Amino acid sequence: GHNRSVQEVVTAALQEDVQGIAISSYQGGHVEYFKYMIDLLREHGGEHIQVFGGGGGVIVPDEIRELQAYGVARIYSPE
Amino acid sequence: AGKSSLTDELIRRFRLDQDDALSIAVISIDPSRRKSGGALLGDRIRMNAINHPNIFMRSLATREAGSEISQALPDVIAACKAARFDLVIVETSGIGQGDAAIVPHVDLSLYVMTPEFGAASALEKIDMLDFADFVAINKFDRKGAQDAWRDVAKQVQRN
Amino acid sequence: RAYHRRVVAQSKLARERQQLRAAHDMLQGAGHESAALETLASERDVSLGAVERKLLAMWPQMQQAYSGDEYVVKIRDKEIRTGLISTTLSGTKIRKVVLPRFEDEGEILKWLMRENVPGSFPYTAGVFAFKREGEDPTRMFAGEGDAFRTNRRFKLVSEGMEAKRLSTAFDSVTLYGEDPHERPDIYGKVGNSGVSIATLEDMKVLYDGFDLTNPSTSVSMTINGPAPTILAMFMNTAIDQQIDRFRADNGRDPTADEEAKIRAWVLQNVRGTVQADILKEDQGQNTCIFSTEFSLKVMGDIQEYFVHHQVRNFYSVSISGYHIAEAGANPISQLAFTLANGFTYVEAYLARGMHIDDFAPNLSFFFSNGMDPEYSVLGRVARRIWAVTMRDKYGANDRSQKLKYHIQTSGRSLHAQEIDFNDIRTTLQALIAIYDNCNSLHTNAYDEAITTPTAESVRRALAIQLIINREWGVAKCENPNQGSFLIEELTDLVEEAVLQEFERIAERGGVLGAMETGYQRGKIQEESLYYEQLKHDGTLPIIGVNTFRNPNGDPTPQTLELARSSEDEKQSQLHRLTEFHGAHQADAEAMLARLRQAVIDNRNVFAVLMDAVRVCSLGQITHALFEVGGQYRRNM
Amino acid sequence: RAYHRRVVAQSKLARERQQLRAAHDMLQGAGHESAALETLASERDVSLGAVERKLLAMWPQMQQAYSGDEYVVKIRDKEIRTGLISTTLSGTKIRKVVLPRFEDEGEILKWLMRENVPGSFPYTAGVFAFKREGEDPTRMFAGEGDAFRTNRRFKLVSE
Amino acid sequence: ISGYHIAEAGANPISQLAFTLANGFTYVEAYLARGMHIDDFAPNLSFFFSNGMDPEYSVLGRVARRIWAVTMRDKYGANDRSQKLKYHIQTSGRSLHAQEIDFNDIRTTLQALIAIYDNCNSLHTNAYDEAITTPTAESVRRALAIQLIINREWGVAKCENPNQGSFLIEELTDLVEEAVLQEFERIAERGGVLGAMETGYQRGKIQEESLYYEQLKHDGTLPIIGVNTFRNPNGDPTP
Ligand SMILES: Nc1nc2c(ncn2[C@@H]2O[C@H](COP(=O)(O)OP(=O)(O)O)[C@@H](O)[C@H]2O)c(=O)[nH]1
Repeated sequence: GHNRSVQEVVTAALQEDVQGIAISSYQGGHVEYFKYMIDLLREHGGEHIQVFGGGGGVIVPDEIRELQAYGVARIYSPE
Repeated sequence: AGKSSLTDELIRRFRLDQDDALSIAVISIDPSRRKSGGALLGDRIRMNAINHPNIFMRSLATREAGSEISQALPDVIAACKAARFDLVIVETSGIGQGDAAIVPHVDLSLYVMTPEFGAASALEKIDMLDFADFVAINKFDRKGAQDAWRDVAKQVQRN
Repeated sequence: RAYHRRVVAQSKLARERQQLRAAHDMLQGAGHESAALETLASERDVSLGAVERKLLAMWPQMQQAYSGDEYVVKIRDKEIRTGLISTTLSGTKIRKVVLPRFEDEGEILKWLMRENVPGSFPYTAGVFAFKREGEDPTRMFAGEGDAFRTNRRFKLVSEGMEAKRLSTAFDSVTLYGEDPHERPDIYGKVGNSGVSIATLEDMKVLYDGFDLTNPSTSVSMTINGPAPTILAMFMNTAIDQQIDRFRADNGRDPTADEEAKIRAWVLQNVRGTVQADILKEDQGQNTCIFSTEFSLKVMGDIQEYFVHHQVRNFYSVSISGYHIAEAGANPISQLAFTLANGFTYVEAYLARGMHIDDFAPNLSFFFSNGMDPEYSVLGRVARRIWAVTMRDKYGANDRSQKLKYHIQTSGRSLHAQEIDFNDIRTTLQALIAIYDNCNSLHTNAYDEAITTPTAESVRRALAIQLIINREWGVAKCENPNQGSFLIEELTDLVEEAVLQEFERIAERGGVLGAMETGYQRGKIQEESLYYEQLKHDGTLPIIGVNTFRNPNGDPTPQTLELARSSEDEKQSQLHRLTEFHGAHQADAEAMLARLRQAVIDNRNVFAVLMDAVRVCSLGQITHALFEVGGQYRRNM
Repeated sequence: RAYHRRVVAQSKLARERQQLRAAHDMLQGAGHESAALETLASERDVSLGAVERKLLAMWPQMQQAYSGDEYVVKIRDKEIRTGLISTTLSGTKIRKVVLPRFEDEGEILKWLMRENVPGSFPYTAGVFAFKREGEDPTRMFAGEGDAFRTNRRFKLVSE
Repeated sequence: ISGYHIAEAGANPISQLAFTLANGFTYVEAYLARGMHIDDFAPNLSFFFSNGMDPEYSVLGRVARRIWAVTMRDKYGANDRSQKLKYHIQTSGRSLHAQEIDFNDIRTTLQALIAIYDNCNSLHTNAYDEAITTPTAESVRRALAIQLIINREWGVAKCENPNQGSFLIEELTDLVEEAVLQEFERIAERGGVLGAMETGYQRGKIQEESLYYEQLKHDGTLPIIGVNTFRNPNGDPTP
């Protein structure tokens, strides 16, 4: 479901030892959220999990590309 | 079905009464779509009452067309037991009316039957009557609840 | 339907009455006397109702009442006089109210039963007897970020003015009521687009130095989730300031008895309003943090305490429907759903062992008018359907029977594309709202709370309202009653449609049943999709979007928003929470346990809150409510 | 002023006519029948105007004239049909023209003598029978300077 | 038969209607006295007058319909097609003031709507300079679209007959009719319309009422939005 806690999300993922995390964040301000997700993931050696995002056209190509280089595989554009 | 909800209330009662002095390990089991081969393990969309490190939750699929379970159900139950946790809670997916596969590998089986069943005396032909611990019916928003309760009690007395 | 049936029957009765009377009046000129006609007339009169008979007899007095220049009515110990005549530029004298020229009795009875003069039963054409004079009580809204800057702005705008009316918009974190912490996720979006508060201390410091005891002042804050908790905060602050006042004037700890007397007096005298609602949020986003029934029961308990402590001036109930139309709901659907929600609240309050006559006049409604013709009569129906329900079904006070509403423009109609046309077409919206005896008019921009810091536009936003109410000529009238057919015809049709929709809602298995089944969400989604389909197709044209575009194109040069907050402010607020937390570590546990006991034992949760808020964190309160199971689950 | 005075007189006369009619109608149910009332009705009808009497007799035809969705009228050698129903987003059906819901003939007579539907005697509410459709003839006014410049502008505009 | 400039000078509404109809009837009688039959010219006369801010304009056209119609039936017995009267309505630029001209665009909408509700034969939405002495520009788009806005999309525009549901219409109609007839009586007693044109009775009446209006204007007892108050403290550069 939606509006779920970041700590809860990561802890539940470690509980189920899942392969990927899917997030749709069209509200904006996703930079700190995704950075926290990445740091928390790398905090406990769960790098095998894959990250993909979708937020519409909020992210400019340079910003989303920088976040991608930080470690998230992709963010799916609407257009 | 009947999972989660009653489990939610039970978990809240446990935490509120014992001050989270017990470590609960819960495993859910879900069916698999035979056609596309996929599945939808959507039962942790329910109660957020697993937010405690002392309490663990895990979801699994049937993986099988014949039974409701995987080939290692008792083995994974024992694996959950071996962690010296307080209690094991296991969900049991869904089949038609002839399944009792979980009993031979469980000590306590809490059974629940849906209110929307009507069937004035078809519970008799329903198999799982004298194979459980305690009856359970939800959704008393509809009428005839007293009548259904009385008939269930009478059938339990007979069996 | 029974009310209308009685109307038709007694109308036929009155037609028969005047028929026989004028019949004998003509016949007496013939000389031949057949007295059976008089017997039939007496029989007809006896079969007639009584109250309606008095109303019918009142007619010549009604005519002689409004014939003169000034209306006089001596009531209780006072006598209220007011002029009723105005002068045009050409010397033509205009009456503020115009009376029927009819003489046939049946029409008179029918019109008096359906459309009286305003200020009378059944209040079809407006509650107040006459329009209030000028000097609109337009609240000025401003709130964002910390308490210090907000108080600075409040002092900035409220300076040198007597009638003060402030509006508060908190931040989302407050609305969700989650305790802020080190996590940048919650720390990031905090403080922007609202005022963030955490404790009773910060709430008090927000409203520092402003006389909450001033009778001619109003404060209105918009939040629904934590509506109970913050309420106690407000109440406590309502105490605190005034007590400290005498602390400055007396310099000693007040006695317990005089303390209680002061609390009672200030509670009797304090004023405010919290635009709180439960049904709309649950229907609109599912972003509730609590169970619907849980919140409704809490609200009922709070109302119980308020009625028990007997405050007759402050209300916190706001039956609004703005977001429903904001998604794009159909007008009739919107009106029906709002009415159903209000009546459901009425029944719920009835269920808690409180009499009707103690809360009816404190209810309100908040909804928007669009471009469809139905809006032009919408308010009419709004008055009628409520009115009858209060008379025979429960028989509350006449003052309780009256219904008041709030009307706000609809920003969905005002699309950013070609923003200039939206301002012009908003006048069309405002005109019908004024025509319908508007009780309170807002002319707001797209964002309800100026999401971006607005500009000279507010001038324009205000100006139009003034332009209509102060100088527009026809506006000096108040009663479109005889001389515009569509009003009456659409009135009847819309009434029938809304009643049928009520029947549908009842048949779909209870209001809370529909809540569980998501009937309304699906209906709104379906109709909105149909609207957007017609929009992009143009089967219903819309000016200025699909046609008459500018060949020069629409570059639309603009900027998004300028609403930031310094990191230092956030750090300071964080350590303020830190200090207030570290102050009272032993105390909060006792209040938490007492809250557990009270909620388990079916008691007044608000009573426990009134004491806990002095010593307990808002976030700790939210987590305790979670622990008791108040969390809203995902039940889609 | 004389026209308004005639309006008043004939209105009260029509009141009298419908009065006597309904009076005899009610009298017929009691058993006693003294016929002087019918004589009064005859005298009033004789005193009643002629063209106005025809117009009043037209009233049921008027009611049917707007019952349906469209209206058709025969004139000269042809006939014309035009629709009169509109549909809202709410599905609320709206008639283009509404008629009075009165039943006592006095108000009806005054309404038919003062304000009819547009397109009828005395065209109080509007000369045209029904509103002309869209695409209004928006003229283009322009002219300044010499004849040549104006001709060039005119050629430019109407392409 | 135009009277637009009569109102442009600042005439009162009832006076404007009365003078216009007087001019029309004078032309009618002048043609009549020349041995020419009625049925050859009546449907061809046309009128041109504006609607201002006062409430009487909201019903003004109605009176113009009635007063003509009756006079054409009993007095001469022309054809019905001859009897029907056509009229033109244009926005009144006097109400619009150059100061804070941005507000004029907003306040023109009320003028437009009352004209539309009155089943106009035509509508003109025009800027200040009728000939556009300064060549007009982009703004005309706006002046057009509003008319379009009213006539193609606004639902209530599908109404054409407000006649049971607003008392003020009928009451003001009767009052305006009586006042106009009284003014007609005064004009007739003034020794013929030609005599009035000779002695300048109407010029004096118009001058007096215009001075009255300007006195009230600069006084502020009769408010006018956007001028006598609510002035911007930022000054009014208004380039
Ligand atoms: N109205 C109502 N609905 C309920 C109640 N309990 C559960 N539900 C909903 O009914 C749905 C049917 O669930 P079901 O498949 O029968 O068993 P479950 O999925 O384990 O809860 C659940 O998804 C719940 O969301 C109740 O007491 N009242």
